[PDB]
Amino acid sequence: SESIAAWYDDLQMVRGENSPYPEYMPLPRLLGNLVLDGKMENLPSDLIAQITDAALNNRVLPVSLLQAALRRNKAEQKITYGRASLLKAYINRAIRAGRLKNMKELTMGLDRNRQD
Amino acid sequence: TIEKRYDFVFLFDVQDGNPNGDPDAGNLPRIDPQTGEGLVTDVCLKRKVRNFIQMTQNDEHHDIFIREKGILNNLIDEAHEQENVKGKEKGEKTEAARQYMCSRYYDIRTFGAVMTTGKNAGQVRGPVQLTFSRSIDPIMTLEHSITRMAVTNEKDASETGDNRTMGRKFTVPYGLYRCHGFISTHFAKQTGFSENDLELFWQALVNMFDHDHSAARGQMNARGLYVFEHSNNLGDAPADSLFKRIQVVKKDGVEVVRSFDDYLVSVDDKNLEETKLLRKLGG
Amino acid sequence: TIEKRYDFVFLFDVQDGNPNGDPDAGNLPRIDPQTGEGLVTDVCLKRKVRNFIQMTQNDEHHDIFIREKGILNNLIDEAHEQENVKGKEKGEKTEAARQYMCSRYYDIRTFGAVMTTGKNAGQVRGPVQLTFSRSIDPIMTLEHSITRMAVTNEKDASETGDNRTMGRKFTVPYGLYRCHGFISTHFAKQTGFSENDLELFWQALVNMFDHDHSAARGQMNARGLYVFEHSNNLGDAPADSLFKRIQVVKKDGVEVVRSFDDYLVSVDDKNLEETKLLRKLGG
Amino acid sequence: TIEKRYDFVFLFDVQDGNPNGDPDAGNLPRIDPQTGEGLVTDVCLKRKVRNFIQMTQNDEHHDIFIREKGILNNLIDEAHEQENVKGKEKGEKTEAARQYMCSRYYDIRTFGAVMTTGKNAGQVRGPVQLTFSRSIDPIMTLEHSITRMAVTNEKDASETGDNRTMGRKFTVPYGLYRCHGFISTHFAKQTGFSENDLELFWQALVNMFDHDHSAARGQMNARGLYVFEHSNNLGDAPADSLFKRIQVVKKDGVEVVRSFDDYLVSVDDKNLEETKLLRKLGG
Amino acid sequence: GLDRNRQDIGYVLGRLFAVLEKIQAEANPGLNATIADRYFGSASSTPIAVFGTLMRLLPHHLNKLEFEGRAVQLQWEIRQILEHCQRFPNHLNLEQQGLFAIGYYHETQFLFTKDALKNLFNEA
Amino acid sequence: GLDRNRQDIGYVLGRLFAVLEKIQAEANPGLNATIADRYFGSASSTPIAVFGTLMRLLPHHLNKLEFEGRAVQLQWEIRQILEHCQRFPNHLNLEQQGLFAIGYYHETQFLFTKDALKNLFNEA
Amino acid sequence: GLDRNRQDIGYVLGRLFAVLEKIQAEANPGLNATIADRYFGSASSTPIAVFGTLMRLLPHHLNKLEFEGRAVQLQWEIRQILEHCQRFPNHLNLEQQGLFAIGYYHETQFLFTKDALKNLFNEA
DNA sequence: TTATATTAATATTATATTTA
Repeated sequence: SESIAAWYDDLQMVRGENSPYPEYMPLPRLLGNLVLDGKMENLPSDLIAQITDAALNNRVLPVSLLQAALRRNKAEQKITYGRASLLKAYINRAIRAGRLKNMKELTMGLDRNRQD
Repeated sequence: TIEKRYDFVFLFDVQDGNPNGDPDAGNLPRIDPQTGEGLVTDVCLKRKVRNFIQMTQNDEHHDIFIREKGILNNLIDEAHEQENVKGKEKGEKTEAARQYMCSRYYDIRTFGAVMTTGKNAGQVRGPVQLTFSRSIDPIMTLEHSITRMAVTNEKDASETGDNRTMGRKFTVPYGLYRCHGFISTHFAKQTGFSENDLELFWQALVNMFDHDHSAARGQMNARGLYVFEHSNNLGDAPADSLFKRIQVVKKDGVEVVRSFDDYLVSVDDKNLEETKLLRKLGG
Repeated sequence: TIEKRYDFVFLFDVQDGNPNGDPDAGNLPRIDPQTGEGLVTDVCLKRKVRNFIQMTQNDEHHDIFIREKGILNNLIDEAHEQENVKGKEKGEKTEAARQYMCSRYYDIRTFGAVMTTGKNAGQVRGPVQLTFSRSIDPIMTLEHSITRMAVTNEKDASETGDNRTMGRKFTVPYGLYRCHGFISTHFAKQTGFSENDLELFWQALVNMFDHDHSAARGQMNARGLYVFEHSNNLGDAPADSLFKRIQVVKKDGVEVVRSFDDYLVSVDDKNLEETKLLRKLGG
Repeated sequence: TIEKRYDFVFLFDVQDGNPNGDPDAGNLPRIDPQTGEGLVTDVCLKRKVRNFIQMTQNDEHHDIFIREKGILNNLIDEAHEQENVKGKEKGEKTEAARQYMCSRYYDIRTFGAVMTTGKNAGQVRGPVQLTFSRSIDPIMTLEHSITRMAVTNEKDASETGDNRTMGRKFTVPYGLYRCHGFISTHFAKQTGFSENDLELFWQALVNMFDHDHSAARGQMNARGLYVFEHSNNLGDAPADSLFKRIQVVKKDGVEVVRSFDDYLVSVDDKNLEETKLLRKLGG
Repeated sequence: GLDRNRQDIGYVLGRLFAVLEKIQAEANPGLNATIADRYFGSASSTPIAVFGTLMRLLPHHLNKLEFEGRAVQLQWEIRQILEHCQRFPNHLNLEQQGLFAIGYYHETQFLFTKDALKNLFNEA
Repeated sequence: GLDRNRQDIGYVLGRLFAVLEKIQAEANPGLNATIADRYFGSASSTPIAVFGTLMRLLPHHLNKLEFEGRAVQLQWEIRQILEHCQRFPNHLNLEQQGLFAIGYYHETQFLFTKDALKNLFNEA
Repeated sequence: GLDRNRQDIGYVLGRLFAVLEKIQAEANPGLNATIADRYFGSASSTPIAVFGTLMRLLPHHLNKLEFEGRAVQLQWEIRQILEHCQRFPNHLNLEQQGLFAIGYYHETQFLFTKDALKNLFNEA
């Protein structure tokens, strides 16, 4: 579990009370925040088939999440938990891989700091 | 089809208005942020040329692939209800559909169109490719807060009788946007885009702002259309070595512009005549 | 519908008053920053026209999208209670509602309306498109501090020995705003904006300042309405080359303007006679 | 209400006094910078009208929206405690309160009143709009530095020799200010501004300067009130073309004005009789 | 988070507007439409439009300030800001467009941090 | 942050008004309505309106100045300012509108910087 | 910053009053109420009122000037000013209202610039 | 889906140029 734990701990994101979002958010429903409108068109080679490999193995989430999650952020004009959480996972693992050098890893909570 | 390749510099300005609002940015005009210079999407001018052709032509072979109730797959499926319903063998059915959509729709014949969508009508590149229009100088988007003495649905109606929804009207107090464009001959061969369709496009570029007026545009004009018509189907000269002939600068002592009379548009047709024409269609 | 494309310079001055209150982001006369030239939003003059039509017509087929009690979605959902109750098949239901409130609202026929709000009733392009009226010379806004002998709120600061609420009455000592406007026949096809609607619009531009008077705006007048009636639906000549005909300058030696007698409105109808009619309606 | 649109050139004069002190410029009479011509605010004359009506009426239907102890929200809340305490359905509760004002307050019937403040009592435009009354020729503000032989406070110099707080009594040595006023029936019918109310306004203009006498403004006189009565709700002539009929100029060879006899008020009713009536109430 | 010596005309004007509204909101704290609510839209974009009128309007707020020394406190930092403002720019640059909002909220923080203005004044 | 040789008529008038109020506020420091509180609104916009009266009013403040040499100090910089003022403009330009407030607070800083006027006078 | 040939009657009268007070303040430098302190208010507005009396009063200051050649120095520039004054205007125009204060301080600078009057006299 | 009530607030500076 140390790779799925790290997947669901890099993916941890804030939830209020009675948040309709699961504590650990399912990958298909998580990747469904990257998809056009429903999770089947998320690219079965750099995405659903590679996020899972980047999740099952604690590898670095592909840039195609920033790219896709950002695409949906400004395309759905909102950041669903699942795009915030998935971006938190990407950026946390980009930091941890030294792929995002200066930045420091995100936390669950709002960082009333972070200067970024 | 056309047998010359054209590279045109289309200087068009906005005097008091939103040339092309950025939906990403409220509706405030598109701007090259790190230089503040305004932007007007290529699709914006292609749209106003579409509006111009839809305005003037009013005839088949120059339709526009069109306005709001313009479900594009409806037009595309009209293509597949043609001489090529079955007789064109799905492989080249889409190619015959391209040839149709190019024949009927001047939008498609002139600009391209992604029509691979319904009863797939192929994928037209479009000989005419306007670029983005980056204003010569930073547009100083004014963002004129306005008022309305009326509201919308009686959910934003005031708890008193005083309904009002001030809202915002972004205007460029002046911006001389400069749109580089390319009439590529190789794709004119694909779409059948002819010198008649091209003269239609030049008229459209010159007159596309006299007709597409909004409370948003305020006043936009076509300050110049310098068309570099190459001798070859190929390019006689590199396109940007031409576009640098149309050097548009703010004049000598203007802190920032407020009219076309604040820009000097120096056209350098000195040596391009190597084999090649420059026709000042708009300016 | 109209069949000739009018492009009009509508010069209007403000003798001493706040022409267009101001940006609402501020309330000192709406200025162009760089030039200091006053601005009057196109919507301000459109509202002067709307108020003029509202007082004058007081008629069906000339309603307005009215003042305070003006929940617009009320007037839009009212359009969905006609021949197009629902039998107009939402696609063209909004178009039928759009035609209904074009016909009904002189506002919408003349100037557009974003009616896509309530029971969505289409958007109207508004044949008549005034632009931001920008004063010929920098308005030298006076910003007269006035007083009130009466405090408004029973606040903490409504003190013992006097209730005063100084307040400020911004005023343009004089400014000859210039409103280029465009009447597009193509978009008057989409509203039924008629030659009579357009004569009402001219009557409005001429007479609408004599009726929309206020303490804030002082005295404000239609100093000129030089319309260019193109011979055809298209543009007989580029709009700005026509608005350059109505060249307004300060007179010979007036450093600052105090009245319309401080403004040479030079007008040359020399070559527009080609196919334009320079109808000098307002002056 | 009233059925004729009026436009009145109200010439008044200040003999030796501060016609309208500028709070921005001490108590100096408001000057027009560019020409030195004195300005009397919209609201200076409007307040003289209010004070006259306060004097002469002392009844309901002519309350004044009033002086020092004039918390306006108090009067506005008093409107919401009427026949419309709860029966008027907040949307039109403000309209009913606005009508209660435009019944009670000759102020609000005649001049508008911004009453959107308290329990919102609407927003009255008020028919009679007086413009900034600009003096005919440059007021030579005389900046009379006066002495007072008693200090006000125990200030930094209430010392041995004497107590003195000189200060200045700015006086226009004479200035024939020229207010322009517009009475629009279209806003009378909104505020119930009656013809009797208009006669109160005329008596008010011609007599308000016999009563708002002050040490500050010395002697002030309604020196002429030339009212153009259009036949219609709409105006027979443009308001300014009417106001140019009352042209006021220095007399034959007066370098500067020290009396009304230095001013020639030439009315021009030769052609206004189209259907209008120039009627000289004050001169 | 306030660069008191930024010299970025947008940022110094934002700071200036922040102190202007601080004075207005200390002149009469019960205020329907502060200059943020009525002037900010152009102060951020057309500083010449308002900032002239904002300082017609400023000495009167300084008068209305109940604590007469607080008026000196705030006027002093208006001057501290305006040393960095050689001119109210006609139209704020887009960089400066944003830096005006930056300045408004930076200087607003600096004013609503407890001792900052009263301290920083006393080192002058 | 004071361009003593700016020549921008708005800026020189702002400087002039700053020194005028400095004198008024040194004439009698306990002052209900300084010329900022009563004249600034038009001094910033209509300099001809007040600035005539501001200098009816100026020699009397120079008299009321307790330190008779301080009167020379401030009158000297009034003259230094007014060399740059060939005329009180009828209406301050909008650029100049803002530059008047700039001048008021620039010159007010220059006056409330400790030794500046007394120094800068001694280099004349 | 002095247009010695301005011809603006307000400006030439301001210059004239500046030299008049220069003479008064060189006649007896220890002076409670210079003509700025007693006459300027109307000299700036009603030049006929004082400027008649200012020149009853002028030859006596020229006498009281300790350096008898300094009297010629200052009287010469009074004449230089008064060439531009065809008449003391009844009431100074408002433009001229302000230009009088301009002239007072321009010519006062010209007099308190070290060698200016003694030089400029020697080119006559 | 949720949440939804006011921080900060008391004085800078302040003494004479020019005068054959």
